[PDB]
Amino acid sequence: RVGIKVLGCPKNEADCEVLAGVLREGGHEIVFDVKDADVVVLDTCAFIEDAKRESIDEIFSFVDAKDQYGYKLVVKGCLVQRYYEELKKEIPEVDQWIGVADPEEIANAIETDLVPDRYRKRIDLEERPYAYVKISDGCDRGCTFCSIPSFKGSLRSRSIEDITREVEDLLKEGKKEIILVAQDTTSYGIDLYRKQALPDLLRRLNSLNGEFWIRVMYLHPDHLTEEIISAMLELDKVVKYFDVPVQHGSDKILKLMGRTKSSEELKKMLSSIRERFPDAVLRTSIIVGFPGETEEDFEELKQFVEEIQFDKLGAFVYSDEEGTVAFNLKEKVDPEMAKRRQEELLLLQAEISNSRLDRFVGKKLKFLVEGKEGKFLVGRTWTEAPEVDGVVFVRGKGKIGDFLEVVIKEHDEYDMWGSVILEH
Repeated sequence: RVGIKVLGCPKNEADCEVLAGVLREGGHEIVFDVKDADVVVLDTCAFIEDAKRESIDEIFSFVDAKDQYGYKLVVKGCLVQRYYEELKKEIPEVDQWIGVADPEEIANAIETDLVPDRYRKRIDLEERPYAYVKISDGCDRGCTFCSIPSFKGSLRSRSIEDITREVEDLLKEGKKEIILVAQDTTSYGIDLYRKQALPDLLRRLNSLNGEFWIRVMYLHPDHLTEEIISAMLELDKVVKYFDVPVQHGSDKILKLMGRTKSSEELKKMLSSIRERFPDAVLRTSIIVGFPGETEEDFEELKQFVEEIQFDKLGAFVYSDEEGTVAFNLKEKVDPEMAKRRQEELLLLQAEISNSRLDRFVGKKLKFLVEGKEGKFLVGRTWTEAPEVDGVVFVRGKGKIGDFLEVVIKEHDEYDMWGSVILEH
């Protein structure tokens, strides 16, 4: 028997739902992670500057109380793939260590550490109406800060049918939200179909019967071909949610980060989606204090976000990890001066977010029920994303996994409140 503690990111929370399924043979049984397990599997995140901590404080949250339930503590995930030397040297009390691969825990997690460099079934370990689907791992994109280009392998994407089969069976077991995850959704197919087959995939999935949502994440702006945009906007089952991280907005800082498109072309592309659908939700990431970031560059960036108007925006302080090309970049910036900018940019976009959630007031937005707290209902609208954005409370009745048409009343704190129309 064994319980898994998912952590890190959708991709890591996917490789768990999949692994949990494989342990139906050599595992015989999966404990509901109710702490009464025989052995424990802790998934970890490595590069996110902070998640690395939530995963380190997590190991202790388990190690501290090992002699309380008696379980074979096993640290699995990214954090162990690039910190095997340091981790095992500090926390040897654990029993096993592992990072990548999948067909290993089947004939390995049954005893043996490892970190060198087909199809399967899965099972969700919780009561959520959504499910992440990894269509490809790795990434051959030029990102001076990212260290994945040689940490999680090269670009290896699954086949349309494969991803299709998975999505198919998920819907059948009762799933209303399909979220496509990866390092870079725009890179899918290049390795298999010698071309960007992302649209071909969407068109395919958008065919399956039954009402459901299809969300796409981790969209690299430089390779967001109009063919994809027109695709995510044409299909009537693809939530118009564009999660495209630009990392920054300075012609000088972008070329340095490795990006191709400039702040100009990036705008031309973004604003163009809003013209075709003014309610389009655009979420992006940012990295302040990047090596070479100057006064002007930040003021350029600030006005950049002030112009595009992002629904949801997140800023992160640069973290030159050894190996990267940015690590070898010249003249960094005091972490204290980057933190100063991350908080100033966070304060500015905070205002824009409100203004954007203000234009959703008094409008019918598809709603996905996720829980009932009395006469109140918890859940999200196609705009909000699973435990990353916000939530939506509505006065009504229904069950988890339903699709009601609620209408927002007011908001604030990045949360909307409304009620359902058309009832019985």
